[PDB]
Amino acid sequence: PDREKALELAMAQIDKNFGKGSVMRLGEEVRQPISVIPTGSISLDVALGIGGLPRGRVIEIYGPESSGKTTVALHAVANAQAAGGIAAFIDAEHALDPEYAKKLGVDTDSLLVSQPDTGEQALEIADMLVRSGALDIIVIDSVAALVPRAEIEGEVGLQARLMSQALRKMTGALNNSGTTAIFINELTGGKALKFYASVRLDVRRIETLKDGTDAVGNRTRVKVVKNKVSPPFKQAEFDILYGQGISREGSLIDMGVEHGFIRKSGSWFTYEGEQLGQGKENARKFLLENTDVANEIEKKIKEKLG
Repeated sequence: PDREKALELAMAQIDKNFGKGSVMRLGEEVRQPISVIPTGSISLDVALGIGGLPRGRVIEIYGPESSGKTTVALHAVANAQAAGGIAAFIDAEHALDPEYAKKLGVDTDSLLVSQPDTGEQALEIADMLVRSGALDIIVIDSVAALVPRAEIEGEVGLQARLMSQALRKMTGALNNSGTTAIFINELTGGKALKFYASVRLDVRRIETLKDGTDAVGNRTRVKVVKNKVSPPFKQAEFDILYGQGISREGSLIDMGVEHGFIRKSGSWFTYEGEQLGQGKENARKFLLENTDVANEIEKKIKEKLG
């Protein structure tokens, strides 16, 4: 009754009995099904193992304030739209800035936005919008802001329920609607979202890009703490330039040197015989111009991996 043999027979029993990956091997490189919305971060993408946020799944992006949580979520919308998909933003914070959005790739004009008047109404007009099966991705800003109906008109019935119910019903809908749903949490009802999510992302702001100038934006670190599609606990870091978004080119360098495709002789980045610049900000400014080059590097990492 060989263990390695026994183990597999058993294990496989649980996927059948409970799900795709109710039991994984942190090592497993398993990759199939896919159907993913790129997050716009080559680094975060591999981190998720399937190269993107699984479609038809409930996803939670949490973190503190000024973490870049909405930027990631917005980047998602951008790509989902860029491939002829319809997106819906259920606003309850009223913080959205379409200028930043549009400068990320979002087609704001053709973006469905809604500002519910209550936690219930939010989760209603959101489950309803999902059932139409017309949507690809929908993002709800601030689990927090989804305050119950009472607790609004003075009149207990914590949101815990509001979330649980709305999730119970809505998880199946998009489950077979192929519409991925992003929930943005900020550090209640999250006690359920945690269990309903198939992927939970922890975003924190690590360091700050500077350069003797006012310094633009910061270095973000995302730790995928819950993943039911690939093995969990992987992490990624990427740069968010103030008023510009997630630096693609930058991610290609960090990734490039990491996979040997690029080198750093005296802080002097170079791609196989042809040097790019001294320092990072200079190395990204280079890739920001000539795209074919960068294209190759991207076209080179997308091979070393899925």
